[PDB]
Amino acid sequence: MVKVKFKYKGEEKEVDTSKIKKVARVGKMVSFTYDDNGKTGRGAVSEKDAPKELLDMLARAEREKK
Repeated sequence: MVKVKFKYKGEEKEVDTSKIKKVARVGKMVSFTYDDNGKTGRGAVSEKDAPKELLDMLARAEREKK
């Protein structure tokens, strides 16, 4: 039951992992881009506050990059 619970426009918003385009990483937060259709959906959530689901999508990027 663990999924991305990022904060959109100052409010909790949930999005299926199936609608995930790119999961980038800036400083101490996670700036990913999900497919909301209407536009380039962008979500931001603290890495320590990142749900297992989204936290696993980062481990495959901070091992051969960072």
